[PDB]
Amino acid sequence: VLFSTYRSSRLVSKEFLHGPVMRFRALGEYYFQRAWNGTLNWALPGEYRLYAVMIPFIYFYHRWHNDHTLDRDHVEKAMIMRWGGTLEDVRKLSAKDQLRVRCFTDIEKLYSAYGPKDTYLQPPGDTLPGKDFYR
Amino acid sequence: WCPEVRDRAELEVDITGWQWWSPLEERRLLPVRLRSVNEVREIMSKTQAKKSA
Amino acid sequence: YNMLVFRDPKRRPQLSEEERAKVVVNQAEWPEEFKDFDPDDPYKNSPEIIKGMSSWNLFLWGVECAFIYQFYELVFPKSI
Amino acid sequence: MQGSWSVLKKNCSNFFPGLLAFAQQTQEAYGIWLRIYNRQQKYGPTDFVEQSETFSPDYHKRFHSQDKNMWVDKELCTEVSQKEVARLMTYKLDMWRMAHCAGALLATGGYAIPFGLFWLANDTWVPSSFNLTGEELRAWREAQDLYRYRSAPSYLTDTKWHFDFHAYPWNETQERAWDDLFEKNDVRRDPKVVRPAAEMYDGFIKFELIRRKSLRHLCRSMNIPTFPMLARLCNGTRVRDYWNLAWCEDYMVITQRLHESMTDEELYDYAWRRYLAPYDKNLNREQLMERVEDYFEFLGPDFVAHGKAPNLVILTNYVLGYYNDPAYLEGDISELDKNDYDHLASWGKDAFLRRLEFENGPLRDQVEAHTQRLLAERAAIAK
Amino acid sequence: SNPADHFRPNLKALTLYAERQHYVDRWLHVKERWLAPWYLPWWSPLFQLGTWYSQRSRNLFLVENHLSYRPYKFRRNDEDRNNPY
Amino acid sequence: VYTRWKCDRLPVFQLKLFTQEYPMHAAVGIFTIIFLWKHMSHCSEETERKYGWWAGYPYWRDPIARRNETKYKQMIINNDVDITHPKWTGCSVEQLEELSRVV
Amino acid sequence: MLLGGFVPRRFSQFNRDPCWMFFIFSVGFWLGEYPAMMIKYNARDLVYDPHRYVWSHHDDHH
Amino acid sequence: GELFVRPKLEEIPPADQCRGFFGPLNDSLKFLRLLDIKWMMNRAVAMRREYLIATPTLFTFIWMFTWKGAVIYFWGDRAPPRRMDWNTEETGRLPLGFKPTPAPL
Amino acid sequence: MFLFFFCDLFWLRLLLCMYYCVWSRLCFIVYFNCLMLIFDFLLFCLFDLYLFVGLCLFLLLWFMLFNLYSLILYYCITYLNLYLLFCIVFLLYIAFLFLFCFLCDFFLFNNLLVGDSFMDVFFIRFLLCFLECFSLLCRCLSTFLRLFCNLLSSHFLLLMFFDFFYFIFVFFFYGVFCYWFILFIFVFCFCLLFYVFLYLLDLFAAILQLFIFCNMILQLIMDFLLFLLFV
Amino acid sequence: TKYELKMQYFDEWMIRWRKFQTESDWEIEKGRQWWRRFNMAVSGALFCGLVLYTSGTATLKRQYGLPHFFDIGVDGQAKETMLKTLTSRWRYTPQGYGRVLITGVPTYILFVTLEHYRERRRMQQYLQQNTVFGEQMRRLLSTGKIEEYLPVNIKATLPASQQAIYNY
Ligand SMILES: CCCCCCCCCCCCCCCCCC(=O)OC[C@H](COP(=O)([O-])OCC(O)COP(=O)([O-])OC[C@@H](COC(=O)CCCCCCCCCCCCCCCCC)OC(=O)CCCCCCCCCCCCCCCCC)OC(=O)CCCCCCCCCCCCCCCCC
Ligand SMILES: CCCCCCCCCCCCCCCCCC(=O)OC[C@H](COP(=O)([O-])OCC(O)COP(=O)([O-])OC[C@@H](COC(=O)CCCCCCCCCCCCCCCCC)OC(=O)CCCCCCCCCCCCCCCCC)OC(=O)CCCCCCCCCCCCCCCCC
Ligand SMILES: CCCCCCCCCCCCCCCCCC(=O)OC[C@H](COP(=O)([O-])OCC(O)COP(=O)([O-])OC[C@@H](COC(=O)CCCCCCCCCCCCCCCCC)OC(=O)CCCCCCCCCCCCCCCCC)OC(=O)CCCCCCCCCCCCCCCCC
Ligand SMILES: CCCCCCCCCCCCCCCCCC(=O)OC[C@H](COP(=O)([O-])OCC(O)COP(=O)([O-])OC[C@@H](COC(=O)CCCCCCCCCCCCCCCCC)OC(=O)CCCCCCCCCCCCCCCCC)OC(=O)CCCCCCCCCCCCCCCCC
Ligand SMILES: CCCCCCCCCCCCCCCCCC(=O)OC[C@H](COP(=O)([O-])OCC(O)COP(=O)([O-])OC[C@@H](COC(=O)CCCCCCCCCCCCCCCCC)OC(=O)CCCCCCCCCCCCCCCCC)OC(=O)CCCCCCCCCCCCCCCCC
Ligand SMILES: CCCCCCCCCCCCCCCCCC(=O)OC[C@H](COP(=O)([O-])OCC[N+](C)(C)C)OC(=O)CCCCCCCCCCCCCCCCC
Ligand SMILES: CCCCCCCC/C=C/CCCCCCCC(=O)OC[C@H](COP(=O)(O)OCCN)OC(=O)CCCCCCC/C=C/CCCCCCCC
Ligand SMILES: CCCCCCCCCCCCO[C@@H]1O[C@H](CO)[C@@H](O[C@H]2O[C@H](CO)[C@@H](O)[C@H](O)[C@H]2O)[C@H](O)[C@H]1O
Repeated sequence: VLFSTYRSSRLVSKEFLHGPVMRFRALGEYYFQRAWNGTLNWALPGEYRLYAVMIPFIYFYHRWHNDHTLDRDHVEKAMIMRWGGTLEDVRKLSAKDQLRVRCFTDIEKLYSAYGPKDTYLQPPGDTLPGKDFYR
Repeated sequence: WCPEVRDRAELEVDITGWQWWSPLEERRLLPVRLRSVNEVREIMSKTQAKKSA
Repeated sequence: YNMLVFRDPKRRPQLSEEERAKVVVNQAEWPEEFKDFDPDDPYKNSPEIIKGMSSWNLFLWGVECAFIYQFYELVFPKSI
Repeated sequence: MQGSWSVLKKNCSNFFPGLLAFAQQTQEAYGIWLRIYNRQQKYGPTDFVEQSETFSPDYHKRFHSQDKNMWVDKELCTEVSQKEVARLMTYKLDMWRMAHCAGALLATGGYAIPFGLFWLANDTWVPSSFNLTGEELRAWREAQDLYRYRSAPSYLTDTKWHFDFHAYPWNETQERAWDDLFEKNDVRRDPKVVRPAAEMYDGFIKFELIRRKSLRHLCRSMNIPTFPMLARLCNGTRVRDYWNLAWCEDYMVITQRLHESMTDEELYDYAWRRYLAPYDKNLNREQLMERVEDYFEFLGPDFVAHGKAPNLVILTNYVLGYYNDPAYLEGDISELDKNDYDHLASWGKDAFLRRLEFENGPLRDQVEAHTQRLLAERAAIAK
Repeated sequence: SNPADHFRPNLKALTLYAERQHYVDRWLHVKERWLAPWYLPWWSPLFQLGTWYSQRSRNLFLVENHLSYRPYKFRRNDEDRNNPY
Repeated sequence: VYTRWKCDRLPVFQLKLFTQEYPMHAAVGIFTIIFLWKHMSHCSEETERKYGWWAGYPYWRDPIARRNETKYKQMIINNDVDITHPKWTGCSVEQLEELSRVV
Repeated sequence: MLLGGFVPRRFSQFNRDPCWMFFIFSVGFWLGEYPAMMIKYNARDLVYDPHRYVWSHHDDHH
Repeated sequence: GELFVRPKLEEIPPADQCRGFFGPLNDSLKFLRLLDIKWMMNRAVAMRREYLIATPTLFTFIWMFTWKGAVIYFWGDRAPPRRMDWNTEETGRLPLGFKPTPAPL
Repeated sequence: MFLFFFCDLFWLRLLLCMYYCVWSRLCFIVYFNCLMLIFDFLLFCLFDLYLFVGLCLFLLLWFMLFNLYSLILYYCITYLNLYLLFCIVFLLYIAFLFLFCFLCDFFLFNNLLVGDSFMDVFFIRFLLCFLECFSLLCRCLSTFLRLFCNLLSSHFLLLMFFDFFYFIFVFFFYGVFCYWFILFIFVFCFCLLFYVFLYLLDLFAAILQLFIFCNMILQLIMDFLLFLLFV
Repeated sequence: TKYELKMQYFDEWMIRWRKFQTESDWEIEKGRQWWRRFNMAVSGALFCGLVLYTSGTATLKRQYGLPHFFDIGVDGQAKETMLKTLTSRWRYTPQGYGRVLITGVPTYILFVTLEHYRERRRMQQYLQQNTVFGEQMRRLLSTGKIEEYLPVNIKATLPASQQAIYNY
């Protein structure tokens, strides 16, 4: 009595936002409602252009998120640990120095398991600071 | 504008009848077709003979 | 033909050879887009979406976007 | 039927008088049922009295058998009259719904009150005794008929689809019977033509093998409460009891030809309890008599000869076919002159669509000939 | 290691902590508030559903007499195998 | 004609689907959810330090310590707890004053 | 399911459809980010961090 | 696989034909049929009541795979230690001079 | 502890809303066998043998939205945890098993006692019965483990190969201008071939593993189904 | 009276402060467990009896008729005796919801009543205890709130090697 269990109990008029809805449906139907767009379990459509458009967009937004939210944490951790262990110590550097450090971190990422191991293993006799430099 | 088909399909799906093929019913109804005039004459002759008997 | 894994669909013939030979071709009635139609290159005469915008131009645009993405910090670095 | 404030007020006003009437009907129906039960226990067959066990051949699950666990008391007229049987059936329905409501109340304590408010706002599940005037009774009957309309088509479609997808009729007569059994109520079905479907379905599924979902649909169509459904052998027992009483009354009427002497309103009620005559159809005595005679003919001579009715599943489908209204179609034919995809017109045709139109348009033959000739020339050049 | 780190959810937003005692007590208060009113008799199925299983579990816990030691469920450090405390 | 999926609203259809179509599955799902929240809903501080942070635990600021400090301060202030009570310290107030004067 | 759709015959036709225009732009981005990385990460003036041995992920995860 | 039909009363072999671990438990040994598990298994197989052997097993597995498995894993008692910390039964009692509150009345 | 996160399907949810506001036929189904259980006509089952269709379709859709799109770089399989897959398979498998057990038909388990009367009951038939009742739970565990590990291994391999490709492409492309350009060209062609092969293999295996994930459940269902013959 | 709502807090506190559980309280809990098991057994016996009484005549004949699994002779005698006893008099053999109600409602009522009264008995027992748990129970019933850390407030007895904390 309070709420209807049937979908037929309309809450708005039939013409409410008719124009925008029709434009949205026009966008949806032009490429999808076609004979050659035979989906495989609703997930893989048959239209080539759908792949061509969506794959780049998905990759772009995922990569942007990864670069500006996920890898940034590792980069900041490296900068903090290698240059004082505190955020203020890093901020004491100039923008150019931070750029140099971040690009070295990118170098390490690109090297990974096939790059030279001198990037993280200090050769004996090296004059550069060790692990106990800030301790 | 074809209500019978709509209702039957919706009801079949709503009662767990997902399949969209009915080979048995089609086999029963596949050869159905309107008869020729000669076939009608033969059937009418058969019916007349049956009624006379 | 193919472009990577994308294959161009081909219409199956419907007319028999006898019927086909009796067909008279009149390209004058055909649209200007499809004249001297070639199944191996049906879109050779198809109009460009944007006049003067070549495929190589878009490829170079993408390359420039990548270069910007990689080099912007080198010119306008920002502090942590 | 959806709940309404007017129905809520009606039921609230008549709540206590309705309860008192229900109690009086309970006493009367207990007397009638005591008589019937004593007669069954005394003169009933050994199998019926001992409740012989019938198990399904696949999972060996017990269920009532139509032949053994159902018995028609041909000599019940001596002890119990037809009107008493009808009263007992109506009280059984009302008592079932009231028992479900009382069980909910006991289970949930005082937290069922808002659900009671929802209950009283709809006439679907209120007892008939809550109506103290003709108009209220008419509205209540309309609600019951609406529920029957809501439920029956699903049951019919379930039965028909399962059979047609898992089996086919043996002979042409069975094919005709099966096809004509599930016709819409707008047309009249000949019981003689449709009867063989009973034997066919007995070959496919008897009442002892009825599935739980189909049972739920049937109970919905018979205005029998289904929540909590529980095991299939509870609502199955309810259905068996109701149809056994109905068959006893039908045998009494057929033997004594009571329906001819039965008045208009009583005849309409008799048909309604058989799920043959909806009240919203405003049927006259001629139509009611036609439908009742069709029902009796469908029962067949064997019903009178030995008290054996046709398959209960097919019988229920046949009777409920009267609630299978033709699919609604509203709107003038002129509406077919409009267009559905005008909003896409602004988009036009892309290169692929233009190519498809060119190849499969009126010039399709010319394009096909040109393409085939070009391909043949290229192949010849290659060789 | 680095390859293994790539298999983590990438849309973590917030983390909330709550001691078992606190929210268990709050749930008990809610249950008591809803099961207290007189119009819900103790013999009703709802009240028994609410109370009996919890009572049985707590009684089983109380009766427990184990010869071994069960370290505290909510220690600060449970990653050390040689330090149950 | 009436059909659950077409005529009923979404909550009603959901209830019907998980009560008269897949009731056992819903029951098992609720059972599993209860088990998960009863036995797999705790994480010690050491576990969080080892694996609970994307790039690693920032020991240089120890956020866990600040979180616990805020928790305990809020509890003490709201509940009016006398942290100087002998049970918390194991010694009398006078002994505490003597120790403060000593150290 | 890869049933149909516009398929450019060669590079020059990628401008005959907006979707393939976006696709070729994306391919240009993809392939051109590599030369940029070559130039940037093999530059003469690029210098390794002097404190690179102060800390590394290898000691952290170990 | 295929449908199962219960054997008729006349198709069931006599009990005396059943064999135990060593031999048939005929007269003077009938009461040993209760204790011989193999004899009971053979009798059930002969009477086509094979479920008596299979139903208890499968269910048991389920009971272990669902409820007792985790109960044992999370709340089970491990092996006792060599040096055992028994209870001195000194804790709990109220101290001397304490005035307990009165009971409800 | 309560962690608030979101699945990686928001864009796909938006696309589903955009493209499926209107009806469309479905004709290609990864696991089509869930719709055709009976192949010999006149056979019918009183058990709800078509109850698995909806769950099968939803699971296929969900796992395809996750796994197939995970090939795209940086795409995350949010559900990729061993015990979470265990929970999913537990739900499905145990739900169907309890559906069969709640039927309260003990004869349904007669086939568990493998073999014939001619084999020792205690020492042969009963042991094999124990082993088979163990094999049921092992089938559940195997389904979930296979689904987890195929994905994990494939994505580990893809990440490693992509790292190698990035390394050689970035830090050794200058060899094109040097006298040893032929070696670099050969290596680059090999890497491209391997890249294509890996992508094709992953695309095929992602769909095959779903075929098999649903086939195990359907096999569980079929192991307890009995068909009657129409007469 | 609803004792469970009061007793849940006390049980949780005892679990949290189970160290101060005297052997008397442990015996009380063991007795509660034993009485729960006894209530379950009697309720099951009642349910089985109601099921047997309402069973159909054919069902009883099938269950308590030939063949005999053991065929010792005592089994057949007992089955025949029970069958004759059940089939001699008239028995109300309902089916469906009726049998469900008849078999369950008595069982549920019996089990719930026994358990509720045993809970009341346990509450009384804890009230009569002279241990810290008894004092906590009395304080809970008086003030209506559970006083945590009560054992250390009133300085409940501790082992001789653990009285240092009280040294103040
Ligand atoms: C206080 C404690 C509470 C405990 C918790 C309870 C929780 C709620 C559960 C439900 C309890 C019952 C609710 C009241 C129902 C009304 C009475 C009744 O049975 O009506 C008949 C009717 C029987 O249905 P049927 O299908 O026709 O029966 C087929 C038989 O073949 C029928 O046989 P027949 O064909 O031969 O015909 C016989 C018929 C012939 O009679 C007639 O035709 C005349 C009419 C008679 C019936 C009248 C019913 C009137 C109902 C409405 C009452 C007024 C409501 C007013 C509401 C507003 C108030 C302001 O007479 C009968 O119907 C007799 C049935 C047999 C008796 C059943 C009662 C047993 C329990 C009572 C005794 C308890 C003793 C305790 C001892 C303790 C010792 C320690 O009841 C029903 O409709 C069935 C109940 C529907 C709801 C079911 C909900 C699930 C229940 C699960 C229970 C599981 C066990 C318990 C534990 C639960 C844990 C979760
Ligand atoms: C004084 C009176 C006299 C005395 C008392 C007498 C006795 C009375 C009691 C007995 C009455 C029985 C008859 C009742 C009939 C009416 C039933 C009914 O409800 O009909 C639908 C009824 C309308 O009926 P109708 O319009 O007449 O249509 C009937 C048709 O025939 C349509 O028919 P249909 O068949 O299509 O409808 C059926 C539908 C009925 O359902 C519905 O229609 C759904 C109703 C709810 C829809 C809610 C939609 C709105 C949601 C809003 C969400 C919140 C929004 C934001 C709010 C912000 C607020 C600030 O589906 C079902 O039946 C499904 C059944 C599901 C059963 C579930 C069983 C679970 C068992 C668990 C598993 C156990 C396994 C074993 C485990 C064993 C372990 C040992 O629905 C409503 O009226 C909706 C009411 C919505 C209220 C507002 C939203 C909820 C407010 C909650 C407030 C909470 C406050 C406290 C919060 C505390 C927080 C800490
Ligand atoms: C987009 C998101 C939207 C929002 C989503 C929200 C989230 C949902 C997520 C989860 C959804 C799925 C959950 C599934 C769970 C598993 C279900 C399952 O396994 O079911 C198997 C199975 C399926 O049922 P079925 O009998 O085969 O048929 C179900 C069909 O729906 C029958 O259909 P039908 O067409 O055949 O029948 C139609 C019609 C036919 O008409 C009738 O049957 C006549 C009228 C019957 C009235 C009821 C009679 C009841 C008799 C006694 C039943 C036994 C009681 C046992 C003792 C009490 C235990 C509590 O029946 C009705 O209209 C039924 C009306 C019921 C209305 C109540 C529905 C629930 C609405 C919410 C209210 C409670 C909110 C609590 C939480 C909030 C608190 C602040 O369940 C049963 O056997 C039923 C057992 C019911 C036992 C009682 C309920 C136990 C659960 C706890 C209750 C707590 C009450 C708290 C009160 C307030 C305290 C403050
Ligand atoms: C139809 C179903 C279809 C679907 C099935 C779906 C499931 C699939 C199957 C596999 C299972 C999957 C598991 C899923 C999760 C389910 C939940 C779960 O696992 O929870 C376990 C979980 C176990 O407890 P726990 O917390 O894990 O740890 C154990 C604690 O001790 C807990 O402490 P507590 O206080 O709760 O104690 C509970 C107690 C169980 O219940 C009790 O509290 C005590 C026992 C109650 C007895 C009930 C009545 C028995 C029958 C009476 C007679 C009837 C006939 C009357 C006529 C007689 C005429 C002469 O259990 C025990 O600790 C064992 C007690 C042993 C007592 C006997 C001592 C041994 C010596 C005496 C016997 C041997 C004599 C031979 C001597 C030699 C001669 C030569 O909870 C329970 O289930 C226990 C509480 C509930 C007990 C209910 C009692 C009533 C049982 C009636 C059954 C009747 C039907 C069975 C036969 C059917 C034949 C056709
Ligand atoms: C908030 C409340 C919470 C409540 C929780 C309690 C549970 C829920 C309560 C009830 C809920 C309502 C719905 C229940 C189901 C209704 C089913 C139905 O529709 O039946 C219709 C049916 C009526 O149809 P009918 O045509 O008259 O007859 C049926 C045909 O025979 C049918 O013919 P058929 O061809 O189908 O024949 C087959 C039929 C034949 O059976 C029957 O139909 C006969 C009736 C049942 C007999 C059951 C007893 C069998 C003998 C037991 C012997 C035990 C000895 C143990 C000795 C131990 C010594 C130490 O079925 C069977 O063969 C099944 C046999 C049972 C197998 C049990 C297997 C259990 C496995 C356990 C695994 C391990 C568990 C964990 C570990 C435990 C140990 C540590 O109803 C009945 O016959 C009886 C219904 C009884 C309903 C249950 C009553 C509940 C009472 C509860 C009292 C305690 C409350 C505690 C509350 C605690 C605080 C909250
Ligand atoms: C780094 C370490 C890694 C370790 C990994 C280990 C594997 C972890 C895998 C997790 C994911 C997969 C989970 C699958 C599901 C597992 C289920 C499981 O075992 O859970 C059991 C657990 C056991 O529960 P429990 O733990 O509360 O048991 C209590 C037992 N005592 C009191 C003795 C301690 O079940 C639950 O968690 C749910 C319980 C509530 C729901 C059931 C209530 C009804 C119970 C009926 C019987 C008893 C009452 C009487 C009858 C009814 C009366 C009304
Ligand atoms: C049931 C309330 C009893 C007490 C009276 C409270 C009156 C409060 C004042 C309300 C004024 C505004 C009313 C506007 C119309 C409301 C219409 C309505 O309820 O429709 C429900 C409608 C959905 O209907 P359908 O399911 O689509 O189909 C309905 C047909 N069966 O719900 C909505 O859209 C939400 C509308 C909310 C309106 C405000 C309701 C406020 C109720 C407050 C109750 C508590 C007491 C208030 C006392 C106030 C004293 C000054
Ligand atoms: C409807 C039934 C109503 C019954 C009402 C009461 C009937 C008369 C009393 C029955 C006997 C009670 O006697 C009962 O004996 C057992 C021992 O056997 C005691 O039990 C004691 O020893 C057992 C030994 O295993 C321990 O498990 C248990 O923890 C301990 O308390 C109970 O604490 C006592 O209550």
